[PDB]
Amino acid sequence: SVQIVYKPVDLSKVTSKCGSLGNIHHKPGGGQVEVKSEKLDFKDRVQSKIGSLDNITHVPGGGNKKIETHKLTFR
Amino acid sequence: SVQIVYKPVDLSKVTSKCGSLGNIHHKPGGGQVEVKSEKLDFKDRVQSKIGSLDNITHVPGGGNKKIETHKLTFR
Amino acid sequence: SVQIVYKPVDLSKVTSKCGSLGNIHHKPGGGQVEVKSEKLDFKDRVQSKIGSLDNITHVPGGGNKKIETHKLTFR
Amino acid sequence: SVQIVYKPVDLSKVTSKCGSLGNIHHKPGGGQVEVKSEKLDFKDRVQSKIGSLDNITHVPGGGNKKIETHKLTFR
Amino acid sequence: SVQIVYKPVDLSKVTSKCGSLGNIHHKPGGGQVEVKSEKLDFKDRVQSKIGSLDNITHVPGGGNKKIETHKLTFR
Amino acid sequence: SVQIVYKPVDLSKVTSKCGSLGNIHHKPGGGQVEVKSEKLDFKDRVQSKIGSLDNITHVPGGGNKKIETHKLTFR
Repeated sequence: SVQIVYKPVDLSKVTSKCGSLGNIHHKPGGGQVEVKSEKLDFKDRVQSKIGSLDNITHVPGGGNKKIETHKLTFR
Repeated sequence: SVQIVYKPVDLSKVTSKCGSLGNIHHKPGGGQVEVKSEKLDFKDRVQSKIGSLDNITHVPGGGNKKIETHKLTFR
Repeated sequence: SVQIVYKPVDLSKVTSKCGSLGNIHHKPGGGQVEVKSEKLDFKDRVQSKIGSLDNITHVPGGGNKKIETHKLTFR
Repeated sequence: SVQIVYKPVDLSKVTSKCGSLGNIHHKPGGGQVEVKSEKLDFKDRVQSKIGSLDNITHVPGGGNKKIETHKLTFR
Repeated sequence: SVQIVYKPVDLSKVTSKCGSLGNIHHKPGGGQVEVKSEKLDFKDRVQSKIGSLDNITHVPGGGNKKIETHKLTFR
Repeated sequence: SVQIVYKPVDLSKVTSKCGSLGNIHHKPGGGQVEVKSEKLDFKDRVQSKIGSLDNITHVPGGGNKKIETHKLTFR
């Protein structure tokens, strides 16, 4: 016969104390951006992004993270 | 017979105290950016990004992390 | 017969104390950037990035990390 | 006795032919101008000019000039 | 006795031929102007000009000028 | 007795030929201008100019000039 028991236990803790979080400034692209193009030939797909794109300001009050995974394997 | 028992335990602490978090400045691309293009030929796909793109300011008030993983394996 | 038992225990601590975290300045690309191109021929795929791209300012208030993994294996 | 006679004669010419005059561009102050002031004390008169001021474009189709002056003087 | 004669003669000419005059562009202050002021103390007269002021575009079709002066003096 | 006579004659010519006058570009202050001032004390008169001021584009189609003066003097 074959018998398998899988009962792991977690009592661990992820935590943080912050008195105050703030005064955050993100100013992407505050300068002059200039793009001059003449007589350009494109013979396939073109993807273009100009200016201030995809910029992120992420300020979670805690932002703590726990990743837990189990991958029982048998033959 | 085959018998397998799996019961590991975690009780650990991941922690920080922060009295204040702040006064953070990110200013990507505050200068002049100038692109001048003439008589260019492109014969396959073009991806172009100009200016201040994909910049991140990430300021989690704790930002502490636990990873735990289990990969019990048998033959 | 075959018998396997796995029951380890963890009670560790990862910690740090911060009075204040701050006054952080990141100014990538604050200067003049200039790109002049003439008569260029491209016969395959082109990826172009100009200016201030992908810059990161990461300021976790704690930023402590615990990595734990278990890979019990048998033959 | 005293006798004085003043009879100069003038037949001069100041002239130009212009086939066309044009395609003139004046773009003063096309860039970013930024002034930040804090905690300043002024105890006498202030004159302040900020931006694009007093700029001239002057395009007279001939613009030719004659100055002539006569100053007969005696003792 | 005293005798004075003042009879100067002028047949001189200031003239110009222009086929066409035009296509003149004056764009003062086309960029961003920013003025931030805090806690300023002024204890006398203040004169302030901000933006695009006193700019001139002068395009006379001829604009030719003749200045003539006479200043007979005796003692 | 005293006798004075002044009768000079002038027939001079100042001239120029222009096929076309044009394609003139003046772009003063096209770049970024920044002025940060803190805690300044002024105890006398202040004159301030910031940006693109007093710029001149002068394009006379002929622009020829003759200055003539006569100053008969006696003792």
